[PDB]
Amino acid sequence: NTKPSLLPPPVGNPPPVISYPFQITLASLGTEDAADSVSIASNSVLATYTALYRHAQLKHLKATIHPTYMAPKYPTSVALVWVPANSTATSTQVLDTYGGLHFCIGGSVNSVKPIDVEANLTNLNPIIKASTTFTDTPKLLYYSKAQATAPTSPTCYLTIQGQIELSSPLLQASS
Amino acid sequence: MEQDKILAHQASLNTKPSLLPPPVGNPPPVISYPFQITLASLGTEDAADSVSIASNSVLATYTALYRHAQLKHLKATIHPTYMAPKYPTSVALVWVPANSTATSTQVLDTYGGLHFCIGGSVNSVKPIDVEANLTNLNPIIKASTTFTDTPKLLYYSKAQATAPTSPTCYLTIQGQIELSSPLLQASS
Amino acid sequence: NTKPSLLPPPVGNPPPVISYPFQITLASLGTEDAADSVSIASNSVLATYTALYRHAQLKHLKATIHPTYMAPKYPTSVALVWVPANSTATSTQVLDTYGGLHFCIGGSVNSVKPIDVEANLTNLNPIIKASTTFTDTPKLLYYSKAQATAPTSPTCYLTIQGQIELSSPLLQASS
Amino acid sequence: MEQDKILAHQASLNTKPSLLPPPVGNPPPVISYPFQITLASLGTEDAADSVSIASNSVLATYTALYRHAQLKHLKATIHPTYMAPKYPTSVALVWVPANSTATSTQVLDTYGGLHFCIGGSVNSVKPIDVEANLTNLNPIIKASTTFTDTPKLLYYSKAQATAPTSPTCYLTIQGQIELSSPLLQASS
RNA sequence: UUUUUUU
RNA sequence: UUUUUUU
RNA sequence: UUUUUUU
RNA sequence: UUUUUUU
Repeated sequence: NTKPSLLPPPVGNPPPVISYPFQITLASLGTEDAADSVSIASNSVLATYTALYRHAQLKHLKATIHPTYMAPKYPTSVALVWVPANSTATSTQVLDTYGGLHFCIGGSVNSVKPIDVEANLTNLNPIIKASTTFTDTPKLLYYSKAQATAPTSPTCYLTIQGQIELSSPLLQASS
Repeated sequence: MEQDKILAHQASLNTKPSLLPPPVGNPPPVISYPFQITLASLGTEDAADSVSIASNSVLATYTALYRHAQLKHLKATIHPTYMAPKYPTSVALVWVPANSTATSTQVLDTYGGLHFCIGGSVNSVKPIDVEANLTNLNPIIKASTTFTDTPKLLYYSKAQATAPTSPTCYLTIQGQIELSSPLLQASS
Repeated sequence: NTKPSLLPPPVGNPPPVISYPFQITLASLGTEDAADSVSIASNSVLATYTALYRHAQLKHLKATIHPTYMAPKYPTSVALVWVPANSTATSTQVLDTYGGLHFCIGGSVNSVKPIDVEANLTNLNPIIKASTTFTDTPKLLYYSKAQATAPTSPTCYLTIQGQIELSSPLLQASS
Repeated sequence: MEQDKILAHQASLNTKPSLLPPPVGNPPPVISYPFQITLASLGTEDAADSVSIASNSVLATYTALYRHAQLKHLKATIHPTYMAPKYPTSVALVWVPANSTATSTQVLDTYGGLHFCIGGSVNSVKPIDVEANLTNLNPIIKASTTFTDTPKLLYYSKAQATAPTSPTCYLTIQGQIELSSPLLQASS
């Protein structure tokens, strides 16, 4: 036979698309070691925006590290990398992953400027909501090592920001 | 005029998403099969349900032999019976994608939800058709890929307090389904 | 002087617009007399959709009366009219207002078909959210009289349905 | 093939919404006035506030004499002082329309929110400018009509536990405002 | 419906 | 820098 | 950065 | 009606 599945042809005008922006704080770092993996498509916050639609696609997406007033005196290490969600790499293997970055935040000259790390949406699947579920959407891995004698306030914040294109309203009730 | 941001670049490579390659090997033969299924006998007691077309037991007896199944046409129909004139019955229904969170008791709170009064002497006992829009809802109820937006019908019905013993109307769905790609099953 | 206020010229591309549909049940009628006035722009449900944007305009809007299984035996009167929100007319003066309609639902032949009453958006201000507040947005007035010996279940439902065009995201927090 | 709906028509008439008619009577003379206002002295204790430009007491002393006031340019600036090198201070800020529900403690959870580390030996004590985008935010802070989307600045600052007695930096806003249409006030 | 708005 | 003056 | 994807 | 056959 050989008839898996594609879509029927778009009937008329394609549905209108709107972009909604967002910025989310994933973590406050520097007071203790930290390591997590964040699957963007499963994020609680983004889900509230996509709940009303059938199609949601990331337009731009990036992670930013913002050093705070405690970074100068308490150098902190932050490593991170973007991988498709089906990758099995863990937060402790960032430097063993192609493209993995490790930064030294604070202590030395010029080391308090914020850092941007864009996610390459041509290397990661940007569709986080559609007629079917995808397995290769963006996942961010991050690892952080803090000073043994740590501060009581974070040395930096890790956020992600971007824009999602939303389209095709998903019928829901008003109640 | 320096900027206050450092840009770090994560090395890229040539890696892309993918689905199913093209047919170019002889597009499979497609057959169209008709059906009419009675979903419910209403009017003897209140009733409410949600019917996911892709999960329906009866329709599945036809699609079980194939790997691909796509609706060509689909509609719900309410057929008043000999008990409708004396026992007016309420029937409300709406068609939504299967991933909608709407429930059978919220038909009138959903865009497009309809509520009808079936029976009543003064009324009409003409049957009513409500077509499913297959350009909004995804018509592919069976494929290599699982889709989440296939047709789901929500319905609610309220019966007279002092109800009849035979139904006042029947709710059925009817259409034609395009089938292709035999799926090996046993014959025992 | 004589310099009240207009807007500065649209700089570049106009912002994208999306339409979101809705249907809301305003009332279950026929079990007792009822009378209310509904200011659309102040509606709780619609507010949840417009909360994320700066501009919201009604595209289509109508009221529908849906007779139920109790209408045949319990004729009910329903009167309604659409007026700008700054009108001081009350629900009991529908027939004393230009365009006011009064319907008899149930009891007689052909009287169980649902009824649509579209709101004229060229006679009412469709902008329910913008840079300033408007005073002439849609307001629906409705009145209903029930049988003295009323049923325990409603004889009809009053709903409103339409679509709102939303645009220009309003910056909000993710928290 | 009859439909199951009755359409009722509400009689219409010629009635439309309206605002302000055109100027054509001699467009009023507009003057541009410059300003620089210190909003806060930071670094001696934690601080957080929300400043609605249209409600600011100081800026209002200039706009009180006119009926129309529109920002031509506007920016916030952080100026490190002689105490910044030894007492690093955190300052976060973002510009939002006045009708935004975001609060000063949610700067980093708002699209565009910035957080800076001021001071620190290794650091730089160069002043920082953050321009307000007057094409996103409504620049008309005073008019015949009241607008809800004028510029609002949100800021948060965290100081060292063992803080200095003099501020580590000053936060100010600066720009030019176009004024027109004298508004009669008393001179006493 | 108590239909004369959308030039 | 708290850069929109020098047409 | 541990930069060779966007033809 | 539970209307998509008669090219």
